Amino acid sequence: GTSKLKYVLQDARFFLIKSNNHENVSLAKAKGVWSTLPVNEKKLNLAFRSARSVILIFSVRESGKFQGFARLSSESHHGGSPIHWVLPAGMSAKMLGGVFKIDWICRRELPFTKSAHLTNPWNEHKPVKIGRDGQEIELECGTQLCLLFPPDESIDLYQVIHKM
Ligand SMILES: CNc1nc(F)nc2c1ncn2Cc1cccc(Cl)c1
Repeated sequence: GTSKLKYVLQDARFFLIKSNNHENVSLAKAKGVWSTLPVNEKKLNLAFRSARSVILIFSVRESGKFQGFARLSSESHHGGSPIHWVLPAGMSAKMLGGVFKIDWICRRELPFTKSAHLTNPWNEHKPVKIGRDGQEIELECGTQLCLLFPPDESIDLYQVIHKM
């Protein structure tokens, strides 16, 4: 069913995450962590304190798809267990130094062709697939986007709900 999912998304905030490579999204799915540039790191830490759930919706550049979505379970923290991100061209390990813990809600893909009817008011009502890394997605758009993903029957949202 989808009732617990809708409960988790209630009054959530949503942010688009754009990764330059698949390897880092695979690492994030394996380890439950994400790192972004300092400008977006500050936005996510503020959002984490402001909302019952902060949802990251992931898309690998040039893939034509979203690869899943996850809920922040912490603010960013430095110095914990390190992470071997595959660093793009203009990217240093100090830029990805802040590590957020995340709980995956859906690890399944959604092609951009399926979200063509959703536009994001916070990005000039462009299709929700359009946006830079860190772009916030308005509540109703983000809720409908997350509900379009195939159900991930491997995930039990009971433990996620308790963190709220
Ligand atoms: C583990 N975190 C990440 N991994 C990868 F691969 N791309 C990321 C990323 N966070 C953001 N981007 C997009 C981006 C923005 C500006 C400049 C570059 Cl070079 C890449």
